[PDB]
Amino acid sequence: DPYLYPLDIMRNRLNIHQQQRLEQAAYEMTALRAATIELGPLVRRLPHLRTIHRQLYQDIFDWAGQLREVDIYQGDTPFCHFAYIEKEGNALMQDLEEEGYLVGLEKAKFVERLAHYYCEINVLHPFRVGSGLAQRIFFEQLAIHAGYQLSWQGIEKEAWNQANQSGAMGDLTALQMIFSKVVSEAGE
Amino acid sequence: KLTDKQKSRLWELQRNRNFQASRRLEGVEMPLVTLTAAEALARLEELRSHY
Ligand SMILES: [Cl-]
Ligand SMILES: [Cl-]
Ligand SMILES: [Cl-]
Repeated sequence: DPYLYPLDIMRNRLNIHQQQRLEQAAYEMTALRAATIELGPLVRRLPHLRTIHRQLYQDIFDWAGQLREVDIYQGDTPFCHFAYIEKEGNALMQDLEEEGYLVGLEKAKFVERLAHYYCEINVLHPFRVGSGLAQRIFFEQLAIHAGYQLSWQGIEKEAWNQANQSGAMGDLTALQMIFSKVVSEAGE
Repeated sequence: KLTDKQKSRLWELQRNRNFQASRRLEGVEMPLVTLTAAEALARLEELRSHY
């Protein structure tokens, strides 16, 4: 992996040489950075998603904000091939833009479109570390611009990952069910 | 929360709660950050010094 030092450990800006200590420093520093992220714009394409990631990881990795350059698996299931991320990401953002960023939608339709876009970006997995985190911030902000709000509270991780996987295989039922709960009216 | 100032206030009220819960979806339990953005920046500067 080109992200590793020529060991067990990802190259990083904090000169940490123990993987577990790097993990912990990232958990702490990303959480403080997330406390500084602003809402951002209504019009949000791939560069805005990259900006979220840059913001989160700027203390940890030189490559914060940059697209992933290697292939990654969750088990035996690959995420988007790295050389295709920019093409697929841009196309997906273009579909989102043509739907006006999901603005003006009744709740059932918002939930349905949100599950779809969440599922597509999840498979894209545009960053080497923290893709999930950056994606969810992107959609939390999007929801507020669209008159809704997201809460991830009380969603089980196993259910979450299974829903995303089923969705990527062509059945969004489980992910839409999760989003029906995650989504409420903005300010409610 | 239709106005830009209302949307921003909502975002500020929820962003930290959301990041905590978001990280939990990755299987990691972290305490809630309650710092303001300016306090978080000052604390980041201390943490960079610490490494
Ligand atoms: Cl170390
Ligand atoms: Cl991380
Ligand atoms: Cl953008």
